[PDB]
Amino acid sequence: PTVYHERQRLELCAVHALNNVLQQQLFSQEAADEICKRLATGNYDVNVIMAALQGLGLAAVWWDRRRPLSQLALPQVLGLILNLPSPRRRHWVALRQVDGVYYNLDSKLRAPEALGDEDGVRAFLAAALAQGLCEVLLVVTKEVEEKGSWLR
Amino acid sequence: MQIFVKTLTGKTITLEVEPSDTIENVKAKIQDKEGIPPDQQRLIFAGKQLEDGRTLSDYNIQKESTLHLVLRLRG
Repeated sequence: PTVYHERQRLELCAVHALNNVLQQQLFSQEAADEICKRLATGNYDVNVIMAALQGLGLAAVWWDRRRPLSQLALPQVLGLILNLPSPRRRHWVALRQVDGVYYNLDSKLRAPEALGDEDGVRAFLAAALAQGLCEVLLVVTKEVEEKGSWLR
Repeated sequence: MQIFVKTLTGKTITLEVEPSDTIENVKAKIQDKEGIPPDQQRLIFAGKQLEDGRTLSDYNIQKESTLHLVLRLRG
């Protein structure tokens, strides 16, 4: 007699993080799967996210955890896609400014969590990085990527 | 000498290296330019994945060679 174990369906966090950072229901599981084909379930890697943004003329810059957060020119960034641990297991999370207020748009939240201005989200990132196992991706336009104007 | 690192997004990274540089040193130089941590990098040359502790000369990776970069981060 083996062990019966029902599991939850995947969270699709990569799709929700893409859509939340763009403030629009643009991507789906079908779009993610289609992208994952040409690069060779529901646990999409950072290659899929990069390719998804690239198809829209955008780009994901990988933030060097060694740099001080003061060197991050947040106003030049469309939004942030984080990779945080989930008590291993990891999940993707979007951080995004709307009308000057930054929000933690974690798809596991019931409502967006307001972080405040650049200082507030900078403290959030510093607290997320100090916890360990946190990767910060910058969602920027192709122009901002070429110029490196995400780096202050 | 110069070697090229090609990513899945079509980007090409140019690096200055020595034959005695380890693959970890190459990943460290990729981190300096791209911010990608070494433990998230998978470097492949001629269809084989490269080992961190080995050197560039061990794999006969010469000047102007083209390495491929695959990222591991999943979520």
